[PDB]
Amino acid sequence: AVKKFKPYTPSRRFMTVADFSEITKTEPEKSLVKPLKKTGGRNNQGRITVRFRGGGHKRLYRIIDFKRWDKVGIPAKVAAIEYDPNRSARIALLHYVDGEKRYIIAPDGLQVGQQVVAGPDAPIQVGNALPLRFIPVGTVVHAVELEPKKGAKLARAAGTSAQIQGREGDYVILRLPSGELRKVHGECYATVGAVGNADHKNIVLGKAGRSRWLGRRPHVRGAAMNPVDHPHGGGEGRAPRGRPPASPWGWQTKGLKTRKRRKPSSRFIIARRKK
Amino acid sequence: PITKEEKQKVIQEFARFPGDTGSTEVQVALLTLRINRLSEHLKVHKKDHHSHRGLLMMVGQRRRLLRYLQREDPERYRALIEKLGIRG
RNA sequence: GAGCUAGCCCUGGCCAGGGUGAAGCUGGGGUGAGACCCAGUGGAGGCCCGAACCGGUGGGGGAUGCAAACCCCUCGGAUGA
RNA sequence: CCCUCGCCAAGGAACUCUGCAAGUUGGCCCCGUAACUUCGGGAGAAGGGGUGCUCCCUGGGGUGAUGAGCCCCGGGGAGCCGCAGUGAACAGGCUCUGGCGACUGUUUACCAAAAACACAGCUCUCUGCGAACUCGUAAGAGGAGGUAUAGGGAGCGACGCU
RNA sequence: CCUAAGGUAGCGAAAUUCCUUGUCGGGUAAGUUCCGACCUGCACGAAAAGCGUAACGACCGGAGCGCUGUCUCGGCGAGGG
RNA sequence: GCUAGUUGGUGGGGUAAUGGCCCACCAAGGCGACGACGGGUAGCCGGUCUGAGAGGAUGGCCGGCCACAGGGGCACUGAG
RNA sequence: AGCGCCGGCCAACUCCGUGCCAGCAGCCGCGGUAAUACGGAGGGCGCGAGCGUUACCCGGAUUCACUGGGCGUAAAGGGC
RNA sequence: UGGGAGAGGGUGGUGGAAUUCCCGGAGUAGCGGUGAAAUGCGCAGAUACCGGGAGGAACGCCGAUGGCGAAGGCAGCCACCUGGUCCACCCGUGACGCUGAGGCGCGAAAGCGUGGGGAGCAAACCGGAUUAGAUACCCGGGUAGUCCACGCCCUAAACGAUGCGCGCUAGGUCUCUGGGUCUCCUGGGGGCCGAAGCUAACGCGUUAAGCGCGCCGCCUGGGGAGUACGGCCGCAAGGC
RNA sequence: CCGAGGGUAGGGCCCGUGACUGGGGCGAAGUCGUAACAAGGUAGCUGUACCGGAAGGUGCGGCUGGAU
Ligand SMILES: [Mg+2]
Ligand SMILES: [Mg+2]
Ligand SMILES: [Mg+2]
Ligand SMILES: [Mg+2]
Ligand SMILES: [Mg+2]
Ligand SMILES: [Mg+2]
Ligand SMILES: [Mg+2]
Ligand SMILES: [Mg+2]
Ligand SMILES: [Mg+2]
Ligand SMILES: [Mg+2]
Ligand SMILES: [Mg+2]
Ligand SMILES: [Mg+2]
Ligand SMILES: [Mg+2]
Ligand SMILES: [Mg+2]
Ligand SMILES: [Mg+2]
Ligand SMILES: [Mg+2]
Ligand SMILES: [Mg+2]
Ligand SMILES: [Mg+2]
Ligand SMILES: [Mg+2]
Ligand SMILES: [Mg+2]
Ligand SMILES: [Mg+2]
Ligand SMILES: [Mg+2]
Ligand SMILES: [Mg+2]
Ligand SMILES: [Mg+2]
Ligand SMILES: [Mg+2]
Ligand SMILES: [Mg+2]
Ligand SMILES: [Mg+2]
Ligand SMILES: [Mg+2]
Ligand SMILES: [Mg+2]
Ligand SMILES: [Mg+2]
Ligand SMILES: [Mg+2]
Ligand SMILES: [Mg+2]
Ligand SMILES: [Mg+2]
Ligand SMILES: [Mg+2]
Ligand SMILES: [Mg+2]
Ligand SMILES: [Mg+2]
Ligand SMILES: [Mg+2]
Ligand SMILES: [Mg+2]
Ligand SMILES: [Mg+2]
Ligand SMILES: [Mg+2]
Ligand SMILES: [Mg+2]
Ligand SMILES: [Mg+2]
Ligand SMILES: [Mg+2]
Ligand SMILES: [Mg+2]
Ligand SMILES: [Mg+2]
Ligand SMILES: [Mg+2]
Ligand SMILES: [Mg+2]
Ligand SMILES: [Mg+2]
Ligand SMILES: [Mg+2]
Ligand SMILES: [Mg+2]
Ligand SMILES: [Mg+2]
Ligand SMILES: [Mg+2]
Ligand SMILES: [Mg+2]
Ligand SMILES: [Mg+2]
Ligand SMILES: [Mg+2]
Ligand SMILES: [Mg+2]
Ligand SMILES: [Mg+2]
Ligand SMILES: [Mg+2]
Ligand SMILES: [Mg+2]
Ligand SMILES: [Mg+2]
Ligand SMILES: [Mg+2]
Ligand SMILES: [Mg+2]
Ligand SMILES: [Mg+2]
Ligand SMILES: [Mg+2]
Ligand SMILES: [Mg+2]
Ligand SMILES: [Mg+2]
Ligand SMILES: [Mg+2]
Ligand SMILES: [Mg+2]
Ligand SMILES: [Mg+2]
Ligand SMILES: [Mg+2]
Ligand SMILES: [Mg+2]
Ligand SMILES: [Mg+2]
Ligand SMILES: [Mg+2]
Ligand SMILES: [Mg+2]
Ligand SMILES: [Mg+2]
Ligand SMILES: [Mg+2]
Ligand SMILES: [Mg+2]
Ligand SMILES: [Mg+2]
Ligand SMILES: [Mg+2]
Ligand SMILES: [Mg+2]
Ligand SMILES: [Mg+2]
Ligand SMILES: [Mg+2]
Ligand SMILES: [Mg+2]
Ligand SMILES: [Mg+2]
Ligand SMILES: [Mg+2]
Ligand SMILES: [Mg+2]
Ligand SMILES: [Mg+2]
Ligand SMILES: [Mg+2]
Ligand SMILES: [Mg+2]
Ligand SMILES: [Mg+2]
Ligand SMILES: [Mg+2]
Ligand SMILES: [Mg+2]
Ligand SMILES: [Mg+2]
Ligand SMILES: [Mg+2]
Ligand SMILES: [Mg+2]
Ligand SMILES: [Mg+2]
Ligand SMILES: [Mg+2]
Ligand SMILES: [Mg+2]
Ligand SMILES: [Mg+2]
Ligand SMILES: [Mg+2]
Ligand SMILES: [Mg+2]
Ligand SMILES: [Mg+2]
Ligand SMILES: [Mg+2]
Ligand SMILES: [Mg+2]
Ligand SMILES: [Mg+2]
Ligand SMILES: [Mg+2]
Ligand SMILES: [Mg+2]
Ligand SMILES: [Mg+2]
Ligand SMILES: [Mg+2]
Ligand SMILES: [Mg+2]
Ligand SMILES: [Mg+2]
Ligand SMILES: [Mg+2]
Ligand SMILES: [Mg+2]
Ligand SMILES: [Mg+2]
Ligand SMILES: [Mg+2]
Ligand SMILES: [Mg+2]
Ligand SMILES: [Mg+2]
Ligand SMILES: [Mg+2]
Ligand SMILES: [Mg+2]
Ligand SMILES: [Mg+2]
Ligand SMILES: [Mg+2]
Ligand SMILES: [Mg+2]
Ligand SMILES: [Mg+2]
Ligand SMILES: [Mg+2]
Ligand SMILES: [Mg+2]
Ligand SMILES: [Mg+2]
Ligand SMILES: [Mg+2]
Ligand SMILES: [Mg+2]
Ligand SMILES: [Mg+2]
Ligand SMILES: [Mg+2]
Ligand SMILES: [Mg+2]
Ligand SMILES: [Mg+2]
Ligand SMILES: [Mg+2]
Ligand SMILES: [Mg+2]
Ligand SMILES: [Mg+2]
Ligand SMILES: [Mg+2]
Ligand SMILES: [Mg+2]
Ligand SMILES: [Mg+2]
Ligand SMILES: [Mg+2]
Ligand SMILES: [Mg+2]
Ligand SMILES: [Mg+2]
Ligand SMILES: [Mg+2]
Ligand SMILES: [Mg+2]
Ligand SMILES: [Mg+2]
Ligand SMILES: [Mg+2]
Ligand SMILES: [Mg+2]
Ligand SMILES: [Mg+2]
Ligand SMILES: [Mg+2]
Ligand SMILES: [Mg+2]
Ligand SMILES: [Mg+2]
Ligand SMILES: [Mg+2]
Ligand SMILES: [Mg+2]
Ligand SMILES: [Mg+2]
Ligand SMILES: [Mg+2]
Ligand SMILES: [Mg+2]
Ligand SMILES: [Mg+2]
Ligand SMILES: [Mg+2]
Ligand SMILES: [Mg+2]
Ligand SMILES: [Mg+2]
Ligand SMILES: [Mg+2]
Ligand SMILES: [Mg+2]
Ligand SMILES: [Mg+2]
Ligand SMILES: [Mg+2]
Ligand SMILES: [Mg+2]
Ligand SMILES: [Mg+2]
Ligand SMILES: [Mg+2]
Ligand SMILES: [Mg+2]
Ligand SMILES: [Mg+2]
Ligand SMILES: [Mg+2]
Ligand SMILES: [Mg+2]
Ligand SMILES: [Mg+2]
Ligand SMILES: [Mg+2]
Ligand SMILES: [Mg+2]
Ligand SMILES: [Mg+2]
Ligand SMILES: [Mg+2]
Ligand SMILES: [Mg+2]
Ligand SMILES: [Mg+2]
Ligand SMILES: [Mg+2]
Ligand SMILES: [Mg+2]
Ligand SMILES: [Mg+2]
Ligand SMILES: [Mg+2]
Ligand SMILES: [Mg+2]
Ligand SMILES: [Mg+2]
Ligand SMILES: [Mg+2]
Ligand SMILES: [Mg+2]
Ligand SMILES: [Mg+2]
Ligand SMILES: [Mg+2]
Ligand SMILES: [Mg+2]
Ligand SMILES: [Mg+2]
Ligand SMILES: [Mg+2]
Ligand SMILES: [Mg+2]
Ligand SMILES: [Mg+2]
Ligand SMILES: [Mg+2]
Ligand SMILES: [Mg+2]
Ligand SMILES: [Mg+2]
Ligand SMILES: [Mg+2]
Ligand SMILES: [Mg+2]
Ligand SMILES: [Mg+2]
Ligand SMILES: [Mg+2]
Ligand SMILES: [Mg+2]
Ligand SMILES: [Mg+2]
Ligand SMILES: [Mg+2]
Ligand SMILES: [Mg+2]
Ligand SMILES: [Mg+2]
Ligand SMILES: [Mg+2]
Ligand SMILES: [Mg+2]
Ligand SMILES: [Mg+2]
Ligand SMILES: [Mg+2]
Ligand SMILES: [Mg+2]
Ligand SMILES: [Mg+2]
Ligand SMILES: [Mg+2]
Ligand SMILES: [Mg+2]
Ligand SMILES: [Mg+2]
Ligand SMILES: [Mg+2]
Ligand SMILES: [Mg+2]
Ligand SMILES: [Mg+2]
Ligand SMILES: [Mg+2]
Ligand SMILES: [Mg+2]
Ligand SMILES: [Mg+2]
Ligand SMILES: [Mg+2]
Ligand SMILES: [Mg+2]
Ligand SMILES: [Mg+2]
Ligand SMILES: [Mg+2]
Ligand SMILES: [Mg+2]
Ligand SMILES: [Mg+2]
Ligand SMILES: [Mg+2]
Ligand SMILES: [Mg+2]
Ligand SMILES: [Mg+2]
Ligand SMILES: [Mg+2]
Ligand SMILES: [Mg+2]
Ligand SMILES: [Mg+2]
Ligand SMILES: [Mg+2]
Ligand SMILES: [Mg+2]
Ligand SMILES: [Mg+2]
Ligand SMILES: [Mg+2]
Ligand SMILES: [Mg+2]
Ligand SMILES: [Mg+2]
Ligand SMILES: [Mg+2]
Ligand SMILES: [Mg+2]
Ligand SMILES: [Mg+2]
Ligand SMILES: [Mg+2]
Ligand SMILES: [Mg+2]
Ligand SMILES: [Mg+2]
Ligand SMILES: [Mg+2]
Ligand SMILES: [Mg+2]
Repeated sequence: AVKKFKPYTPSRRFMTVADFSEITKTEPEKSLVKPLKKTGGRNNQGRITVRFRGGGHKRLYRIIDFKRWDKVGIPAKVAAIEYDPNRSARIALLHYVDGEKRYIIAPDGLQVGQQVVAGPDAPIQVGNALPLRFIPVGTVVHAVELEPKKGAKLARAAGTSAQIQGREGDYVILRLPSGELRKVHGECYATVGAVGNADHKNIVLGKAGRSRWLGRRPHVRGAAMNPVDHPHGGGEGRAPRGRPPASPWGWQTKGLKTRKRRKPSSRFIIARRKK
Repeated sequence: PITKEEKQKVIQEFARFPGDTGSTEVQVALLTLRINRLSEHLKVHKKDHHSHRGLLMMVGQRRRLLRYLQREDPERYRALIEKLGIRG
């Protein structure tokens, strides 16, 4: 449930914050954090290559286990569920009976105290990871590897999930969170369940300052600029676009598809996204 | 549901004398038992309005009996609701 | 050439005093249970007033200046983008 | 004559593009406070009373020890003086009604601070990840140690009815 | 007749209205400004968004009270020149 | 929904006399769907008029009480 | 000696004039060339220093129903 | 205390038919649609046929003049949770009752907010017809919505136009569901037809609109008007 | 001290009036159509919603107070 505020300042009138209800441990695991090196949107040449970044809260990176096939057959206890600033999902602390500790992204319904496992024989239950080929068609699934042993790449965002639709040869067919229909190899791991924190999308930032805390610096309209700067720049008074709406670099930005044409994975995409 | 067993224990626990069924006390206590279950049930099935009516009817019924028993013998009422932790 | 200025990065520092009194919590009331109401407690906020500090609103002065942008009065922000 | 400053009869904005400038108001305590409202506010709305000193009686707290001394927060009564008691200094003029912009913020360092920019929020669109996109001849980086509840681009700009 | 189709709701002499100080009403002794209306909109109109909107504003209009050397209309005094 | 002399108390002031009628102090009370508070209208009765009655309407003249005396406030004198 | 009325309610009828005009009117309604309904006239009915109009009260109004009404379809059963 | 019937309510699962779209195959000159047509779709291969897949929505037969609920309403199948109700036994309580101004809850559809979902249908809207015209009816399209969760709205020909409870006043027949001494009788429900009686009539008639008591709500000529103003509710629409 | 009232300031209720504006009643000698009454020529009525010169139409759900 998202948390509202009474309108005791102009901004609190709309601000909503997450409830943090699932959260049970308020400090990360010391040996599982490392500093996040903040970039500001600058590459190694020092140049802004992604605009409007910088200035957010300091963050420690929590190391996440996006492999999991790494420790087949060894079970673990879900020790805690925690906040992670580097992602929308919460993360779950796993105590393996081995004694190793790792983090995973926390699926909807993971209970602290429960046990999870990975491998071809794992029970089809929330929290477990198996190759896709051993997961019943119809099951909703998250953190999916896109190619075997390359790490979880799909459905990691708060609330997201993928569903297994069918099988074909060495591949299963997934419905991605976008609704794309795609073949993913049978040997790729996925974890049963959807990602938690599904209310994430209902948060209302509420004020300029909150975007600022997120490291998101103000974004300025091409329309508010000059011709040296942008296709929409200039004109006396306000102006309509005056040409097909364009990015600062001139490419058209309402409809122009941009996926590379001859791309090898086209062969594995069955149906481009919906809506 | 309520089991015959659970009902009996209650019937027995509240009866004024061995064979007593249907006295005021037994009546109130049985209701209290059905009340507290429905109440619990509705806590989970909030959209079960049709059963909620029944709840109200029962709540109503227990009230009248309590009003009767309070008029007839204060001590017995005071004790009954105290035995069942009822007023609010 | 970024010892000015602009943005970002790492690491430190600063922000008198006063006011308002969110959530929560406790208690009382209420009810089938509730919602909810009251009190106390609490101490939230690009909240209020106002120094430091950061500004530069209106006016006057200055105008071979004290100064190649200053001075006086006034005025904006002042836990936050 | 100019600057900075003090006072001024009667009048009181008749000045002027404009009350520009200067007056007025001014702290604290108490009383009291409208339309409208997103029920927070509008609000210090407005408007008004009190404010020094002396004596006498009296309540609570801190430190002591439970008491004395010391320090803190008061209450009630009777008086005294002056034009005047936040007696000096620091310290809102107010109301009504429209336009624009929701709001705090930002800007043309040095003629523009605004109705401009930004802003939460709304929509279109691209992007399945060695992502799109950006920088770079390239390598390599940013995106992001993120993965469509995410990231890019564009317009619009709280909110309400559309 | 013409057109791809002929401006919907809402708003309207408007930060848009040329003619223009439009007309009518309000406020004033008197009002090219201001407010409310009307609608033959020179040349509004729906995200270059339309119409509203409490709170906010050193933004830009119009009015009133308070008070004044702003003024009738000027005089005297102080200090630095 | 209404109420701070408000509702009760103690003491006193006042009157011919009781009384928050007036004051000082103390307590937190008093009233209200059986309609407080507020608005409107009306002096009330014996009677009158009508109506089979029940009721409705009415309060002029006469008798009873009240209230007022240009609009307000005040007390003096006095059995009043 | 006057005044109202004489289509029905309601007691009291004919002639002329007029022609949806001028006019009457409490309700229903009269007047468009043979009007007992307009205006005059003769006559008639009703009251008589009176007659009639307007206003208002009760009555008829069991049409607020206590006496003494109602609610399927006339107004009227509350959505449960 | 034993039993009973039922689309009563809530949750979670889950089955087949059909429509649509996609994929594969096979095939070719039309299909579709009406009163008749046209728009539309179709040689860029439609229709009709076979196989695969996707997705939403509604549950055919059973089905009824049936059943359940206070009403609104409720229908594939399964389990769990849960309300009402009827019967038999005549065991317990000892008038503990009826109604109910306010209050509280529930309340078809449309509509509204936030988020899902979207096959078919379909306001608005485009187009074809019809027609004197045709902002319609009929045809081809089509967005909200219709569906789910949660929160609102609170209306209705929300109807039996019939408030609730009790007692009393012939029967005939059909039916659902109980319990019997199971021909038949006795309860509780749903229809029809009728005794008395009612009633303006139409009709009602042990399911009263009959004869009576209790309580509640409502009416007092049509229009203006369910409008105005005020107040209260609502995000708005709008409600009282 | 209290005190008629006067003065300052802010509120509440009510009456009158007002550019302009919304419908309503009526009149009737008009324009436009023909929504309802018959199966009223698309059964009607309905709450709601969107829409149209206008009666009205359509969607969703409901009622018979529907002809055959
Ligand atoms: Mg909030
Ligand atoms: Mg809250
Ligand atoms: Mg605020
Ligand atoms: Mg605000
Ligand atoms: Mg959480
Ligand atoms: Mg949560
Ligand atoms: Mg820490
Ligand atoms: Mg370390
Ligand atoms: Mg170490
Ligand atoms: Mg790092
Ligand atoms: Mg480097
Ligand atoms: Mg370098
Ligand atoms: Mg370099
Ligand atoms: Mg960029
Ligand atoms: Mg950047
Ligand atoms: Mg997190
Ligand atoms: Mg979050
Ligand atoms: Mg948001
Ligand atoms: Mg951050
Ligand atoms: Mg952004
Ligand atoms: Mg921007
Ligand atoms: Mg711009
Ligand atoms: Mg510019
Ligand atoms: Mg440049
Ligand atoms: Mg260029
Ligand atoms: Mg250019
Ligand atoms: Mg341009
Ligand atoms: Mg231009
Ligand atoms: Mg421009
Ligand atoms: Mg220009
Ligand atoms: Mg322009
Ligand atoms: Mg510009
Ligand atoms: Mg342009
Ligand atoms: Mg444009
Ligand atoms: Mg152009
Ligand atoms: Mg691939
Ligand atoms: Mg019962
Ligand atoms: Mg009780
Ligand atoms: Mg620097
Ligand atoms: Mg520098
Ligand atoms: Mg640091
Ligand atoms: Mg500060
Ligand atoms: Mg401070
Ligand atoms: Mg402070
Ligand atoms: Mg809060
Ligand atoms: Mg706390
Ligand atoms: Mg509590
Ligand atoms: Mg509190
Ligand atoms: Mg405090
Ligand atoms: Mg504070
Ligand atoms: Mg602040
Ligand atoms: Mg402040
Ligand atoms: Mg200072
Ligand atoms: Mg310092
Ligand atoms: Mg500095
Ligand atoms: Mg600056
Ligand atoms: Mg300055
Ligand atoms: Mg100044
Ligand atoms: Mg200057
Ligand atoms: Mg200057
Ligand atoms: Mg100068
Ligand atoms: Mg200079
Ligand atoms: Mg200065
Ligand atoms: Mg200042
Ligand atoms: Mg300052
Ligand atoms: Mg200020
Ligand atoms: Mg600030
Ligand atoms: Mg400040
Ligand atoms: Mg501050
Ligand atoms: Mg600030
Ligand atoms: Mg900061
Ligand atoms: Mg003077
Ligand atoms: Mg003077
Ligand atoms: Mg003046
Ligand atoms: Mg003056
Ligand atoms: Mg002037
Ligand atoms: Mg002049
Ligand atoms: Mg001015
Ligand atoms: Mg000034
Ligand atoms: Mg001053
Ligand atoms: Mg001062
Ligand atoms: Mg000042
Ligand atoms: Mg006001
Ligand atoms: Mg205001
Ligand atoms: Mg308020
Ligand atoms: Mg003040
Ligand atoms: Mg003062
Ligand atoms: Mg004094
Ligand atoms: Mg002193
Ligand atoms: Mg002194
Ligand atoms: Mg100490
Ligand atoms: Mg002491
Ligand atoms: Mg003062
Ligand atoms: Mg000084
Ligand atoms: Mg101040
Ligand atoms: Mg104002
Ligand atoms: Mg202003
Ligand atoms: Mg305007
Ligand atoms: Mg203007
Ligand atoms: Mg602004
Ligand atoms: Mg601005
Ligand atoms: Mg706004
Ligand atoms: Mg804004
Ligand atoms: Mg702003
Ligand atoms: Mg401020
Ligand atoms: Mg500002
Ligand atoms: Mg410049
Ligand atoms: Mg400048
Ligand atoms: Mg320069
Ligand atoms: Mg410059
Ligand atoms: Mg300057
Ligand atoms: Mg500037
Ligand atoms: Mg400024
Ligand atoms: Mg400036
Ligand atoms: Mg700018
Ligand atoms: Mg801007
Ligand atoms: Mg918006
Ligand atoms: Mg959104
Ligand atoms: Mg690239
Ligand atoms: Mg390049
Ligand atoms: Mg390149
Ligand atoms: Mg690299
Ligand atoms: Mg990389
Ligand atoms: Mg990285
Ligand atoms: Mg990312
Ligand atoms: Mg803009
Ligand atoms: Mg902007
Ligand atoms: Mg509003
Ligand atoms: Mg076309
Ligand atoms: Mg149009
Ligand atoms: Mg128009
Ligand atoms: Mg105009
Ligand atoms: Mg004008
Ligand atoms: Mg305008
Ligand atoms: Mg214009
Ligand atoms: Mg003009
Ligand atoms: Mg002009
Ligand atoms: Mg002229
Ligand atoms: Mg005038
Ligand atoms: Mg004038
Ligand atoms: Mg004028
Ligand atoms: Mg002007
Ligand atoms: Mg001007
Ligand atoms: Mg002027
Ligand atoms: Mg105007
Ligand atoms: Mg005109
Ligand atoms: Mg424009
Ligand atoms: Mg334009
Ligand atoms: Mg448009
Ligand atoms: Mg633009
Ligand atoms: Mg514009
Ligand atoms: Mg546009
Ligand atoms: Mg705008
Ligand atoms: Mg506007
Ligand atoms: Mg706006
Ligand atoms: Mg405004
Ligand atoms: Mg501002
Ligand atoms: Mg600003
Ligand atoms: Mg400003
Ligand atoms: Mg003045
Ligand atoms: Mg002078
Ligand atoms: Mg001089
Ligand atoms: Mg002097
Ligand atoms: Mg001098
Ligand atoms: Mg001198
Ligand atoms: Mg007293
Ligand atoms: Mg006494
Ligand atoms: Mg006397
Ligand atoms: Mg008194
Ligand atoms: Mg009484
Ligand atoms: Mg009454
Ligand atoms: Mg009066
Ligand atoms: Mg009178
Ligand atoms: Mg009578
Ligand atoms: Mg009278
Ligand atoms: Mg009289
Ligand atoms: Mg008399
Ligand atoms: Mg008098
Ligand atoms: Mg007198
Ligand atoms: Mg007189
Ligand atoms: Mg007198
Ligand atoms: Mg007569
Ligand atoms: Mg007679
Ligand atoms: Mg006769
Ligand atoms: Mg004639
Ligand atoms: Mg004749
Ligand atoms: Mg006659
Ligand atoms: Mg005659
Ligand atoms: Mg009679
Ligand atoms: Mg009567
Ligand atoms: Mg009468
Ligand atoms: Mg009666
Ligand atoms: Mg009657
Ligand atoms: Mg009727
Ligand atoms: Mg009913
Ligand atoms: Mg209702
Ligand atoms: Mg095919
Ligand atoms: Mg071919
Ligand atoms: Mg097939
Ligand atoms: Mg027995
Ligand atoms: Mg009842
Ligand atoms: Mg009720
Ligand atoms: Mg409903
Ligand atoms: Mg619905
Ligand atoms: Mg709907
Ligand atoms: Mg919806
Ligand atoms: Mg059409
Ligand atoms: Mg046509
Ligand atoms: Mg059509
Ligand atoms: Mg159609
Ligand atoms: Mg269709
Ligand atoms: Mg479709
Ligand atoms: Mg919508
Ligand atoms: Mg809508
Ligand atoms: Mg029916
Ligand atoms: Mg029924
Ligand atoms: Mg009805
Ligand atoms: Mg009833
Ligand atoms: Mg009845
Ligand atoms: Mg049977
Ligand atoms: Mg049997
Ligand atoms: Mg039934
Ligand atoms: Mg039967
Ligand atoms: Mg049936
Ligand atoms: Mg019958
Ligand atoms: Mg008979
Ligand atoms: Mg029978
Ligand atoms: Mg009858
Ligand atoms: Mg009437
Ligand atoms: Mg209404
Ligand atoms: Mg209505
Ligand atoms: Mg109203
Ligand atoms: Mg109603
Ligand atoms: Mg006085
Ligand atoms: Mg007075
Ligand atoms: Mg006087
Ligand atoms: Mg009028
Ligand atoms: Mg008119
Ligand atoms: Mg029709
Ligand atoms: Mg017709
Ligand atoms: Mg028809
Ligand atoms: Mg309809
Ligand atoms: Mg038209
Ligand atoms: Mg239509
Ligand atoms: Mg129905």
